[PDB]
Parts: sequence; C-alpha cells; structure tokens
Amino acid sequence: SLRFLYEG
Amino acid sequence: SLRFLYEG
Amino acid sequence: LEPFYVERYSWSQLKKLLADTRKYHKAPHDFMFVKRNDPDGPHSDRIYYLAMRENTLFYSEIPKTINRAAVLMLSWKPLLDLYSREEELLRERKRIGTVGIASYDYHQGSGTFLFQAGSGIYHVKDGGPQGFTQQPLRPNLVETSCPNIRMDPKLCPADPDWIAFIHSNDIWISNIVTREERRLTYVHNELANMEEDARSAGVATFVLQEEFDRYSGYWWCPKAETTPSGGKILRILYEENDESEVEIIHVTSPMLETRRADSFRYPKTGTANPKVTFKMSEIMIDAEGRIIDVIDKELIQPFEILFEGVEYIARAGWTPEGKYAWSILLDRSQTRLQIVLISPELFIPVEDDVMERQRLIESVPDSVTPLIIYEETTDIWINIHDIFHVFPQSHEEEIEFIFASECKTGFRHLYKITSILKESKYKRSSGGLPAPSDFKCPIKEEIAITSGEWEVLGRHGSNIQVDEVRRLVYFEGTKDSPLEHHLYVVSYVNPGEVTRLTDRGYSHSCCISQHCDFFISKYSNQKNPHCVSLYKLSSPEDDPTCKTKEFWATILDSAGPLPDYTPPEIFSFESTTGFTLYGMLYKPHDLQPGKKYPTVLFIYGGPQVQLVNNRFKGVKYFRLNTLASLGYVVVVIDNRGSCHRGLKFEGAFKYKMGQIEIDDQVEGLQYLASRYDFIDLDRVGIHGWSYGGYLSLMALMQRSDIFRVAIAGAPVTLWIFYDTGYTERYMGHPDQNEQGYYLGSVAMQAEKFPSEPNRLLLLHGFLDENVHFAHTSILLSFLVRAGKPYDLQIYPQERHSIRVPESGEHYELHLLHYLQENLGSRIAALKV
Amino acid sequence: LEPFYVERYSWSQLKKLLADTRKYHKAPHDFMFVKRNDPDGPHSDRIYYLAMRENTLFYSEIPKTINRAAVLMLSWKPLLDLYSREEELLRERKRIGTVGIASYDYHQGSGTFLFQAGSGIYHVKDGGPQGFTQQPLRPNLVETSCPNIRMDPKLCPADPDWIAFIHSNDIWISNIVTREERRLTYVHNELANMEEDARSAGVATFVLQEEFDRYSGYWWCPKAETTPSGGKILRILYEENDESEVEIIHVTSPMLETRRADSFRYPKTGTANPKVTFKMSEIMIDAEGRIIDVIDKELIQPFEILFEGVEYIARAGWTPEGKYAWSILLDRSQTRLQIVLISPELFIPVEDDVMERQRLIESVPDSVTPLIIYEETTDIWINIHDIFHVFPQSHEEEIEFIFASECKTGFRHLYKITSILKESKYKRSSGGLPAPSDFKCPIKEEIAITSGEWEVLGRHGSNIQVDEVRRLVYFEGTKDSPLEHHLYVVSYVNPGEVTRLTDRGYSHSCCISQHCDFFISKYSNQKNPHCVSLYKLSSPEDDPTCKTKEFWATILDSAGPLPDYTPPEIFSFESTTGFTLYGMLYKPHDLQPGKKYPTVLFIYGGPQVQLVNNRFKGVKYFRLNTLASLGYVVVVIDNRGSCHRGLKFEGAFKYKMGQIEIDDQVEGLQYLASRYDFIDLDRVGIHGWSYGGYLSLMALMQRSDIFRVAIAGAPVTLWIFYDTGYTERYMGHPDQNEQGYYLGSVAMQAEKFPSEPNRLLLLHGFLDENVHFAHTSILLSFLVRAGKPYDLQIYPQERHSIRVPESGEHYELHLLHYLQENLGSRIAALKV
Repeated sequence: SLRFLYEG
Repeated sequence: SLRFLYEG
Repeated sequence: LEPFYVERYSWSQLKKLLADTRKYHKAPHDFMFVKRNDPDGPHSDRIYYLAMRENTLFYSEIPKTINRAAVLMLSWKPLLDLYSREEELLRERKRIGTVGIASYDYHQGSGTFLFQAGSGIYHVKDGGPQGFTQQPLRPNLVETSCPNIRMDPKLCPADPDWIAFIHSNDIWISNIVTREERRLTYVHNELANMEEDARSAGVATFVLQEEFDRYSGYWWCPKAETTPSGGKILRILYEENDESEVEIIHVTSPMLETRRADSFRYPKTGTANPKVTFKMSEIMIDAEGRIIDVIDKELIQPFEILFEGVEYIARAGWTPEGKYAWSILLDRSQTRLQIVLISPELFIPVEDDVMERQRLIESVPDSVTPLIIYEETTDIWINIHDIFHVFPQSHEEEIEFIFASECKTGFRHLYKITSILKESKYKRSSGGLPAPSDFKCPIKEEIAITSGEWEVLGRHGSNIQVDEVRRLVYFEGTKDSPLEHHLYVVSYVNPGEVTRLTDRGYSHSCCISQHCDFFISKYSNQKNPHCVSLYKLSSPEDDPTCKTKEFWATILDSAGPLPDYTPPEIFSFESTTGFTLYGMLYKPHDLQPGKKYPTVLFIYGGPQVQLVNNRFKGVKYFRLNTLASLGYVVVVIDNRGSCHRGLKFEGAFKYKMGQIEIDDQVEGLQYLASRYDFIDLDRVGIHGWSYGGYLSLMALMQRSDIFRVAIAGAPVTLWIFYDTGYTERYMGHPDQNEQGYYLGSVAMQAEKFPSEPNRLLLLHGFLDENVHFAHTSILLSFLVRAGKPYDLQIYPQERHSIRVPESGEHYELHLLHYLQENLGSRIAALKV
Repeated sequence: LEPFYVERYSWSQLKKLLADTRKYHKAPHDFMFVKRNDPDGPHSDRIYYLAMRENTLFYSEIPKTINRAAVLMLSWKPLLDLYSREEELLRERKRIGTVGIASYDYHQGSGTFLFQAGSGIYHVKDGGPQGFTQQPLRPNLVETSCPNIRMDPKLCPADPDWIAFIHSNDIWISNIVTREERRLTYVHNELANMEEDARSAGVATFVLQEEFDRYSGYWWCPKAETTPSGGKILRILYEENDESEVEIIHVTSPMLETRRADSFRYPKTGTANPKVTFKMSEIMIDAEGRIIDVIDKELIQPFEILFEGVEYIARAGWTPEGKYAWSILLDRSQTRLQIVLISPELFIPVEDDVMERQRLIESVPDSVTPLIIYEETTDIWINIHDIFHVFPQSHEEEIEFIFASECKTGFRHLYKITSILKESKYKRSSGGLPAPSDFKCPIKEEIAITSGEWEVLGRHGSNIQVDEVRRLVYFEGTKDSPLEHHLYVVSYVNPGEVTRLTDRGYSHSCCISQHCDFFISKYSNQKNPHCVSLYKLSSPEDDPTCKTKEFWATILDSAGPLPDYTPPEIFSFESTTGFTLYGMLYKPHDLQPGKKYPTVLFIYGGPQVQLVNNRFKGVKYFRLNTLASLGYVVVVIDNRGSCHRGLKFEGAFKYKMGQIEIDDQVEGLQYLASRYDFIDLDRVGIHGWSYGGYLSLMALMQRSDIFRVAIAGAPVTLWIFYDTGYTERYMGHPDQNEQGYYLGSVAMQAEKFPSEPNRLLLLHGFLDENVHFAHTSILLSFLVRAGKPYDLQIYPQERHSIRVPESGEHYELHLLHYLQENLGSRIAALKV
C-alpha cells in the first residue's frame, strides 16, 4: 500500500 | 580540506 | 466574527504538553475453538489466542452454561512459560508495530502448535488426544544446523512431526521428532551477493508482500499419499522467483556511520516484475519417518504457456483432499483474475540429461491440464482477498466452491460455483501453444449468495466461515451501514434473507468458531473504546436458517471513555458528484461565541482505506483531539477513492490520481464552513502521510486559495518512482497514461507551488524502502531550481513507519509547533 | 541605543533584489615567456597565457621599448582557432569552476603545446625553431583507439613527438607524428567494477588530490638514454596504488531518477590508505621512432623496506639531468618529511619466473640504494609545498638544492642545502633489512637564505624562480605584512638583503619570466579590484646582485571600484592569547546614529586559509556587502589556526579543533562592540561553509548566549567520518586523541544544542563526497533523539560546492530571508 505506520 | 567552492 | 488565536507555547513547553497527554497509554487475536469433549466436564470448548508488555499465546475456558444474572469475565490462562533484517523488513510489509509472536500454526489431530518467538522456532502440544494442561507449557525449541534466521515456519498438515521453513531464500524441512533436517531447494547461495544472485524459492517477492498482502511462497499439501513398502509421500508446492531482471535500488543503510547503501529489488512502475513460476517438492519417506529421497519437480511446459498472460500469483493452496493444488492468478493490468487447479501430474522431475527429459514429458498424459475453474474481468480492477472456500468433491467431474467478486454487480458479493472439469481440447502431444480458450472450464451453476448495494469483506483477516452441515456461510459486511462492519449469515443453497448477528451502533471484527456455534467480536464506536466479547449461536428446532445470538462472556472489558477526549461527530453531505461523502468533525473544545477558529484538515483519502466510520478514534488518531483542545478545528474527509463503498466509487480516480481528491475535501470543508460560522477558512492547514502527504502537496499546489499550509509526510512526488503492483493497478503502464502520470506527479509541476514561505513542510523517513526518499530529494531539486521555498524535516532512523519513540515525539512536537507558528497563533497571522 | 530593524521583504521581492544586485557581473594565468631572438624586430619576448564564455590560450607581444609617457595595454591574440565523471571529480578536487583549458604543457625546444580540452587532447607548434604565427592556429587532435576519456596528458621533455596520458587508470603513450599508441600498464580492468578491481597506475588517490593538491601520479624522465643501434630509451616513473584495503563509501548518484549511489574509496580517519609503491617503464624506441619494446619495472625491495615509515608520496619528479628521480615522502603522522633520490638502477624487471628474478636482484649491486638527501621533524605538522629546486651537478659526489621549511624557526624559509651521496652501509647481499639511518645522506652545509617573523609562500602556484647566472632567487612572501603577499628577491650565494619588487598597498600573485628579466603581478587592495601588469627586471651595471623594476605594460586593466560597493575596514586587536588577531568590519550603509543593528559574523578560521588580508572582497564575497546594504553589521575574523601568521599560530588547534576558535571570534566581536556601539549583541548571527559551518555549529553549541542564529554549511559534525590526510594531520589518530575528537565532533554533543527553534539552520550538498552528507543526517539523527529542533536545506545537484546557478540563487535567497525572519527584522525580535 501507500500507507504509513505511526501509533501514538 | 574542509573548503567549500562557491562564486557569486 | 473575530479570529481566535491559539496559545503560543514554547518548544520546551509544547514537549511537556505532549509528554503529559501521552502519560497514560492491543486486543487479543488469532482465536481458535477446540472442543473439550468432556461428558462430565463444566467446559465445552477451550479457546486459544495471542495477547499482550510482550505478545504470547493465552487460553481461556468456555463453560457449557452461564449464570444469566451476572457477566462472566473469561479469565486469561497463559499457554506459555517464560532483530534480523528478514524480520524488520517483513514487519514493515505486514505493518505489525508490536513485538512478540505475530502468529501461530496448529494441527487438529495431534495438538501441535508451531510458532516463531524471536530468532527461535518453537512448538507445544495442547488440545489433542494428549489432553488439556492446567498450567503453562514450556516451549520446545526446534533445533537446527542452519546458520542464519529461519522464516515462515509451517506445520505439515498430513504429518505434524514435519515442519518446513525458509532459510536464506530456500525451503528446508526439519522434523520436530527425528530431528532430521534437509534442504529441499538449492536455488540461492546465501554467501554470494544480491547483485548477481536473485533466485529464491518458497518466498513472496517484495511486491507480493507489499501490494498483494501475500507473505509466503510455499504451501504444504494437506494429504499424504501412501507408498508400497509402507512409508508416505508428502508434497510442498512453491513459487520459484527469478528477480535477475528486476531493477536494483539503493536505500540508505540504517547504521548511518557505515555511510553505505543496501541494494534491494524494486520493480519500478513500467519495468519488469520477477520471472515467477510454480514448482513442487516430493518428499518421500519410509515407515520410520526417515527421508528416503526428495525428488524436485517442475512444470511440464513453461509458466508463460500454461498460464498465458499471468503476471502475478496473488494466492495459492490446495483442495481439501490434496487432489489438485489451486491458484488465484492476475494478469499484469490486474483487470483479469483466474482460479486455476493445477494437478501434481503437471509436474515432472528436473532432469539435466536431455533424452530422459524427453521420455518424462511423454509419460505425462495430454489429458492432464491446467483447469481454469473461474475467470472474471473488469474495466476498473480486481481487488484480491482471502475468501475462497472449496467444498469436498461430491462428483469427480466437478468442483463446488464459494468465491467473492466485485466484478458482477459493481459491489463485492459471495457466489457459489460448480465448475465442470472437462478434458481439454488442447493436446500437448501434437506440440503447440494452447489457444486462448483451450483450458477454460464450463460453469455448471453460479448462484449469487449475496447481492445488493453494499459489500462483503475479504481483506485484512475478514473472511467467511462456512457451515457445511447446516449449509450456511457467515461473513462480515457493510449492509447495515458503510460506517459499521457487521457480521451476517445466510444459506448458500437457498439464498435469501441475510440475518445480522452483531448489534447495531458498533463496528465489529468477528472471528467465528470452526464449529460455527460461537463467535467473538472486537467492537467499538466513536464514544467507547474496544470491548471484546464472546457470543453463542442457536438454531431453533423448527428452522436451521434462523440463527439467534446470545452474549456468553466478556474476553476484555473496555477501559471506558478516555478522560480528556471529546470524540468527533460523524457528518455527511450530498456531493456535486452524486455521492453521500462522509466526514468527521472535531469541534474546538470549550467553544467561544462569535470567534472563528483555525482549521486543520487531516487526510489520507486514497485506495484500500476508510478513515470516516464509527470506531474509537482515541488510540491512533488521539492527537486530532489534542489539536482540537488547543483550539484548531479538525476535519477528516473520505474523498472518492475510499474503500467500503463499492468498486465504481473507488474507481473514480483510476488513471486520475491526485486530480479529483481535493475537490471533495474542499467541498466538505465549504459545506461545513457555511453551517459552522466558527470555521475560519482563511486559516486552513492540511496534513497526511503517504497518499496523505501526496494530497497535502496537491492541496497546496492546486488550492493555494483554500489551504495556507501543507505538511506532507513521506509523499509520492513522482509515479515513475513507485512500484508495479500498485501504480499499474490504479494508473496503468506509464505509456498507456502519459498525461495522468504527469498531472498526478507534483515534482513535475514544481513551479505551481507557492512563492510564499512557511507554507510547505516536508517530512520523510530517510531509510524509506517503499516511498523512497528520492521522492522528497527530487521534489526539492525541482523546487530549488523553480525558486520556491520549503521547510524540511527528516527522521533518519525511519522508513515507511515511525518506530523509534523519540522520532515520533519529534514529529508530533514539530508539527504542533509548526501549526502554531504558521496557522493558529497570533504571531502566525502577523507574519503574512 | 534603540535597535534598527531591517526592511521586511517577501521571498519574491528578495529574489528580485538579489537578481538585480547580481545584474552587473575572471583574470589570466599560466604565463610563459618565450624570446623572439629577432635582432631586427620590435619584440623581445612573446608571452602565452590562459584567459577567458570559455577559457583558451591567448598570447601577447612584449616590445623591446615602450613610450614611457604613455601606458601600454597589451593586445590579446587568440592562439587557437575554435563532462565525464573523471573530469567532474578532478574539477571538484582542484577547486576549478571555470569551463575551458585548465592547463597546458609546452616543450621549449620544439614549440609544441599539449592541452586537454574537453574529451580530446590537442597540440599546436608555436615559438620554437619553426617561427611565430601571426594568426590563430588550428588545434591538432591526437587520434585514439581508447574508448574512454584520456586524463592527464603530459609531453615527454626528451622527445616532443611522444606524449603520455592516463586512461581507465593505466598509462598510455601516443606519438603525435608516428600515430603509435601503446598501453604501458595493465593494472586496472575497465570492464571490472569498483569492489573487485582497485589497482591503478599513474594516478593520484582521492587523499593526495583533496589533501596534498597533487593530481598526477606519473613523471616523464627529462632525458633519453641512447642505445648502441641508433635508437633510444625513454623512461616514465609512476605511482602504483592498491586500494583493495581502503574502505568503500556510497555517495548518492547525481541522477536522482536512478535512485542509486556511486561507490568510491574513502580512507576514513584511522583506516587504511592505499598501499603504494614506485614503478618504472622503460620504453625502447628504435632509430626510426617505433617502439621496439616496453619493460615494466618494480623496486628491488618492497616499498616499506626501502622507504621505511613512509605512508604518503607527497611530490615526486626527476633531477634536471635525469640521473636520479626525486621524491618527497611523509610518514603517516605527517611530522616527518624526507627528500629521497631514487636511481633507475634500483628498479628491476617485473619477472614471474623465480629463477630469473633471483638472478636479476643479484645483478643489481648492494651499493645502489635510495639516498635520503634531507629529513626533518616537527611537533606541529609538515605543510607540503611546491618549492624544491635542484641545481646542476657541479661535482659527481653531491647535489645542491633549495627547499623550504617551517621546522627550523617556526616560519617557512628558503634553505640552500648541499648533501653528499655516500655509499650506504646496508648490504642486500647480507640478507637482513636496513637499520634506521642506513639511507640518510650527510649534509655538507645547510645555508639559510631567508629568515624572520614571516613566511615564504609555496602553495597554489606561488613558488620560487631562480637566476643561476646571477645566483638569485625570486620568491613570494609576507615580510612587509601578513595582509600583503609581495614579490621579493635575494642572493643565495652570500645571502642577506631582501629587495621587494612589488609596490606596497596591494597583495600580489606573481609569475616571473623563466629568463628572470620580466615579471607579471595580479594585484589588488580592499578598495580597488585586481589588475594584471608586467614589470621589466633590470640590474644596475655595477652590481647584478641588486635588481630593480619598471612598469612595462598593462595586461588586464581593472574594472575601476565597483558601483554601490562599500569595502569593509580591516581592523586588528592585541588578544588575550598574545597574538595580534585581524578582522574585517562591514559597517551598515547609511548609519542612522543613536541606533544598533543586527550583526552577522561570517567565519571560516580553519587551517590553510586567511580570510582577512589586503585584497578586494567584492567579487567572491559580494554578498557580505549586500548584508550591510540591508542594515546588517558584518564581521569576519582570522582566529588562531589561520595561515600566513607563522606555524605555531597555525598549530594552536592541534588535537583541539572546535575548542579554541570561537573564543577568538567572540573576543574580537566584543572588542568591536566596545569601539563601535552600532553592534547589537542581543541579535548576533553566525555563518560559514565547510569548516565555516563547523564553527557555526560550535558557536551555537558552545555560546547560546552570544549567537542568536547559526547557519551551518556542509559542517563536520563528526570527525571520524573525515579522511586520513587531513584529520590525522590536524587532530591525530583517533585512538590517541579520544577526548579531542569527542569535543571536536558536534554530532556527539547534540544534547548541548538549543531547545529553541529558529536558531539552527543546516545547509548541505546531497551529493557531497568530501564532507559526506551523513555528517548532517547523523547530527539530525541525534538532535531528534536529544529532543532539539532544526531547520534543514538540501541542494540535490551539489557536491562539496554549489555549481548549478539555480541552486546558488535559492541559497542566498534562503539565507537572506532566514536572517531577516529570525534575526534582523522586527518580526524576529518579537518571535522570542
């Protein structure tokens, strides 16, 4: 995908 | 040598 | 009206703020229902699952009855007693943020679990003939002579003593009992560098892991064929990739002190994908479980002939009884899907001697042939899913199966199909290339199970649970609402009334028991966090179609509404484009009368993704609310392209990416700004990651009028730089869309960016393997020479993800400070 | 004192300001005198030179008389009739940014010129036996069968028909009349790639080019030895490097579309340099002019045996007679220089057969040995220079020569040494290796010719010319002032008086006619731009020791003081350290009294460079005037460690880089503030490139209190990432200066940076191969994780230099706008 991964 | 090149 | 200005906090102050709001902060998954088979016992089932702060196998006991006055809280028993590159890349591909045991395998007949915790592969037994433990189990290390890490370990279903795994891109098969270990493929030399050694067996290419979410390239055959003497023949089907011809890219090495680059294979758009093909290992064994011999076989003809036009192996596996191996196969443009049975009689041993090969080819009948049991097309695209159920073989001339397809109605629905396994007209003996239709099968029946203006769910672990006894099929779906994912059920023989099982007002992600007499549901809503509760099913004596539900027990109680988190309200509007476009609105906390507020617009609005729906936005989208509280309006919109709303909606941007999106963001922002007199449209900011950052740049390039500032995170500035699996699906080959590529590429239109500074901000992971840093670096290059300013920030330890905690703290701190100093605060509007 | 604030302009306005102050905007060099020998003609000499739009060979005629009332402007005549990676790098390493002919080679005897221009190599004859052309000559291309660029052509001085060049790191020779072409060395393989093949012949390694301004690695023997048959032998000495053991660094590729990085060999501090040797190629030519045969030759013993302790080959060449080949050799720590004579009898044929190679070694006598004709140590370091002049052989026993050295007094001076060529005590025959002293020649006398509190110049084409009839030596020096380089002359027989030949008030750069009866000076002061003029040398009849000059002709008339340009004031102050440090004050234009202004401190103050002297700073440092044109005080200081102020002054930062320099920039900045109260200390900026940007970062990290903003251009954040030849010279081997490195490496002390934003700006070339971009990106790694903010600017088309004009345009604009918004303007002091 064109999909990041941040999890605050 | 930490010596940059620029002319202007 | 009068403008509101947010409080100017310092950098150090803003860090204290973000540190303290963070100061208080994943559910269970991979459930399995195993029957206790205890006549005298209190419990009917025992469930196993992975839970978290590590991540380990737990179990919980399922009682036959419940006290219906009280809430049974299921107690968690732990099953278990107490980074490589191959992992850390895979963890990026799978998008898995948290450490531990990501998944596990299990064999029914034996009880054998099998899983990979850290570098080690382990196994334990519980549930089988050998019983049910009441205490933690001590994990049995599978031992090896393999130097490097081992990936993708799988139990052989036929013999649970055997397991396979990947090692240095080759297949191996250790035995958990005899301890016999053997290399089944000799395809890749671990020592020789990647530049001149690109072959690899049993593995999923970068593109298949990244763009088709397929993380494995080998599939154990479920049954073992007997031998004369007394042993047995196992089989592994695998994909042999040859990435020789694929492009070589250089991405910076994480060890920045080395100042070197890792070379990895990246099928850039319009270039070639690897030279895939199928293959199969025939592991012969004696009665003692000793490996007699391993014959390694290949297709009787090239993969380019037998599977003419196939450019991707999207999925694969075996038929229940091991008779045929199956495979789902896309053409390159990803508009033509197939489903092809592949008989093991298609594969012949590899032979160097030329006239032994000749002999072996002629021993194979002509009648043995790839049987294409389904073909579909579309003018938009195939979206691959995990749904496929093959029923057991009633008649030897046929194959019943369920599959899903967007291609018929324009929406994804379930279809029961019987395909007739015809002897193919094509006869290899005569020697020729099969005609375009020589392998096609006739479709005997095609009964649509579901239908309507809504979709069945197949991606991301949504699947179907089929009850082959009652002849029903359970499935998640968007029937009740697009904003809520609910569980349903229906007969697959007499399709008709669908029955929703999950309760209204929530968004569930169910995991139905293999016995179809139970189902779990992780649910939440905009207000509440995510509870996880167990529910029991019931057929009335007079009517097996009608399944009714009863809450049984709670697995995990919700925290309860987070203190200091006002959730957003979920709005909609009728679009000029003939659609009900949904949005989310975070009103600023403690509103003022007669004061307009600065507006931030978070965004992604790309394919495969819905942001606007009824779920708890306190976990991941926490800061949207922290923003609001500081005094920003926060808007989120799902432009045309978002998922869970049919193919034709999703397809609107095909060949047109970046050209239709902002139109909807602005549309909803203006629909809002009329109703909500507190929305200051002169101070709008936008920000997103990936496709989000893409549009943020578009937003600023196109609509300097609407958007004052844009913050682009790891954006696509150039489509000629992305990969095949994605860009070809949505934009096609760059020759067949000369003009869409150019319009959809912001770095080609660098002069369109604003000559005002303090407006563009670029963020990018410096080690980004996916959206390569070049995207930023080249945008900047053309910006620099177009004479336009930018503000840049790099996150040197990061990729297409933020994983180091101190990197994420900096992103948040900076984005807030930037937003403050260039949008919200009074000093920001002074600068202009 | 009320603060002055600068006029706030927009981006687009500042762009237009800068482009209009640029609106109205290169001198000659490489002069050579050639006599006409025309007793009936009007011209004594004709001079040739390189001049500038491309840069070509011109010439002018020198008349035997001049009308001493009038001034003669010399007429410029065109002599001629009108990039690869190799070139692109050579240009970087040489600090040439002017398209044209870089240099040429002339053969006195024949008239033959030989100059690389573009890909090709050309020759023309003019000014030998065969007359003097009155019209432009057609360049004659040397034909080739070599597929790739031919770097470093050189004429054979013994035979103008022969030339040599380098091609894919091997030495070829080409006959400009018999057309014969021949590869002399087969060391590198052009089809082989980087990592595998890393040997080379006739070439200067990266460090030799970037750190010792030595670009060639092969040296024609000036005389040819005769064969019995009528033919002759031609010789070529050369360096053979093996870079297999050198580390390998990935620098980004300029083609950003490719998304790849070029690999090249970077001898990091503490790592290996190339292991080196000398070699010799004997080309037997027949009487006809055809090559009979070429013999390659290795030293009789290994390099590390004969030249014990030697790490670098600083300079090399041959003696005027050709009997010995000389070489100036440093140890690794660069605190031991040795001039060594190397006889061709030391070289033997390369022979793979071991019975023949044994027999060759034995044939060469024990008496043939290297001869260390000079050796010296220092406790600071050896500054290599282009001074070394051998006199002809009076006696066969000895050799006379002039060399320059700082070791003796602490200042560089001329010393006519006379060494004795004793038979070494060493005997190969015996078997063992040599004792420490075995090749040290005794000094028969070491006369000092100059001495004082001032230096002779020996780098950048400053050198000595030597009258051997009059027994004089013309050199360039600082005897009158460190701020002015003047041409002096002195007798070397009985030394003493030192006649200055240039005029006070300007600093000069001078070529002296090889005949010593003429000299040219390029001269300027702070106020007037550079002119070039030609002075006639002359002696009174009664004492040829004594010399005088007369103005003969202008070559280049100056532009006449640039318009709207205010030169700075050169100032000085007797510092706390006991050295008279210097500076340059740019007062702001139209000083409104009762006020104080923002102050930008420009900085370099690293070794090998004096920023502050009596030269026009309105070409290169044009913008330092613009900064005052907008109301910024500009200050420059030559802190300790600058050049032209003795050695011990330059040795101040040994093992201590970053520590001592800001203490002087602050001291001087305070001194100025007292006398000149228009200096607002509350708003002081600092900026510099390379070592300039290094100390910009030190300024901010050490003195948050003095410096509001610091703008750091391609800084040395971390010393361990820098080459051996520099770092080890000034800071030593990392193991032995552990602390000095920590303190000097600002990448380490990221914690010590300001927790305020809008103070630190980082500028860097993305393709920088010298100060690798990883310097910036690692500081950024640590600033993030140490919680601190930064502003970043990258120039993706730039190495350790700004060469695209569009990239430079953006930089100056960004710098002007940055200082405006974060220092100088009113909005800036509000932001705090």
